[PDB]
Amino acid sequence: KVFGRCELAAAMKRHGLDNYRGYSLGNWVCAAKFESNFNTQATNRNTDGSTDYGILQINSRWWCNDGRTPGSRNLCNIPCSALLSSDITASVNCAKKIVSDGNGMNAWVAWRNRCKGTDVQAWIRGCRL
Ligand SMILES: [Cl-]
Ligand SMILES: [Cl-]
Ligand SMILES: [Cl-]
Ligand SMILES: [Cl-]
Ligand SMILES: [Cl-]
Ligand SMILES: [Cl-]
Ligand SMILES: [Cl-]
Ligand code: NA
Repeated sequence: KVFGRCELAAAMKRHGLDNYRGYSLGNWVCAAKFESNFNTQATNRNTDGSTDYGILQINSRWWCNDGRTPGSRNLCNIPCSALLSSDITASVNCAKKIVSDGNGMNAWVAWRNRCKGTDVQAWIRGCRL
């Protein structure tokens, strides 16, 4: 599923991401924009052989099981395929664990490089929330 901007903001809010670990909704929408362009089915292979999955490009090295990432963990206790669903529940629940891991949203390199410190509220501007 490719979400609209405000559609994703509302879904993220419904699932409790707004201000989770102190990160406003716009931070989450911005991260999703640059990780996946709001496409739940986005995947990307990393140089190390791990794969990133879904709207927030969650990596198989630590967070999900895809059966083809040697020496990896599955800390969200889910198949990586669950991160590609039109229902963002699995992605949100796993993102909550990731953002709680110690480095906040810096876990998402694209957030650090493209969202951090910017006017992230623009991502939810106009949205009925
Ligand atoms: Cl957009
Ligand atoms: Cl915001
Ligand atoms: Cl594996
Ligand atoms: Cl594990
Ligand atoms: Cl699995
Ligand atoms: Cl959803
Ligand atoms: Cl933080
Ligand atoms: Na894994």
